[PDB]
Amino acid sequence: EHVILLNAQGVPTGTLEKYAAHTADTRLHLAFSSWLFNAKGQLLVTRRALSKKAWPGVWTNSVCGHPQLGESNEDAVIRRCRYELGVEITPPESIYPDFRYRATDPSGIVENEVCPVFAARTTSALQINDDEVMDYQWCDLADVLHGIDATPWAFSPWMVMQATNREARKRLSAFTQLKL
Amino acid sequence: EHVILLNAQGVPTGTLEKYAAHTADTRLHLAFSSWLFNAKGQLLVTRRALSKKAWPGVWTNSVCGHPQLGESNEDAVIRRCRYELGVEITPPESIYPDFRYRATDPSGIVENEVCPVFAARTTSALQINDDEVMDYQWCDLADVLHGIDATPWAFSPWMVMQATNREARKRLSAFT
Ligand SMILES: CC(CO)CCOP(=O)(O)OP(=O)(O)O
Ligand SMILES: CC(CO)CCOP(=O)(O)OP(=O)(O)O
Ligand SMILES: [Mg+2]
Ligand SMILES: [Mg+2]
Ligand SMILES: [Mn+2]
Ligand SMILES: [Mn+2]
Repeated sequence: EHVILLNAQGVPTGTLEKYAAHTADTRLHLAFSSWLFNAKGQLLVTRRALSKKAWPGVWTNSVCGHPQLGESNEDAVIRRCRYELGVEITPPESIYPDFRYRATDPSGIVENEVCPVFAARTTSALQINDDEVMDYQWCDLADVLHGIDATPWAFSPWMVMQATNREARKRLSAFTQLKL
Repeated sequence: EHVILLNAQGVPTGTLEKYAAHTADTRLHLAFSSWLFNAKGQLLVTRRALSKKAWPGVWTNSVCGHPQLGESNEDAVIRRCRYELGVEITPPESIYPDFRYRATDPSGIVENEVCPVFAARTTSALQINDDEVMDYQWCDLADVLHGIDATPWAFSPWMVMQATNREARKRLSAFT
């Protein structure tokens, strides 16, 4: 697997082996983040596996990943949901296309990404991959938004940044409607 | 180090080496929980190191541990406070003496404990043992309770149980 490197403007310049890429001095590269809701309108919260190189053991939003060469941001979402969670989804909606973030993890691994955010509905049961996800929970968004406000340090920094974006947050809110 | 095996009543009946004691089938044993506050009244919340056998990388209250045979609960707390956080404290005070719980962690490791709960104030600076703590946060009890109330799954199950016990939350709300 690789990542797509980008420059100052978000323009691709090439690719880089995923592992090799994410270090204490990660260069800019393409990524996605997705927030997934069940028919009931509940938000799927997940917990990164202890084996993840960056932010292991950390609670976060439904699924994050890296688009590969040839792939569309949305295909990546569909792929990753399947690989990490075994789940089928409705077409991802773009809810924060300009999100970009740089951050260091507890052991000093750096993420540095152009990371558009999406939301979608799950259309199948979960088949959790425990090489990627160690725990999960179906919640009401409002509870999750209340948790992030009370103790933001208990969750991934990107989960918090995206959730407090007013425009992304309202899109999240629209997905809490029950859909049959 | 060891844990103290307890029968139906909390009577010690023997010991086990500590690592060997926590499994998918952990037997009932003795433990403590402890909530540490600083002079300003902030609660210290910690994150267990990824190497802990049970609940690695999980957010929980300040210090937790296993008294040895013939060791006072109060001494165990003081001992583990020195050991995991290099911190000196005021005499630990009881906040939930009859708490007991069994639970299972995401990898299937179980804690099964008689675990009386205490509180104290630190009298010196932290000096972290990264064998035990991987992260930590000084914060206001009320926000922590808000988070516990909103997203309990983001915290250790015994922390959640303790802070949702009416009497315990009362006494925790007094150290500030
Ligand atoms: C960590 C972010 C922040 O969006 C994106 C990367 O998600 P990862 O899950 O870490 O990526 P990958 O699934 O490729 O391991
Ligand atoms: C006692 C609980 C629940 O409070 C968990 C056990 O405490 P640990 O911290 O895991 O024990 P120790 O520090 O001795 O490894
Ligand atoms: Mg991922
Ligand atoms: Mg401990
Ligand atoms: Mn990345
Ligand atoms: Mn134990």
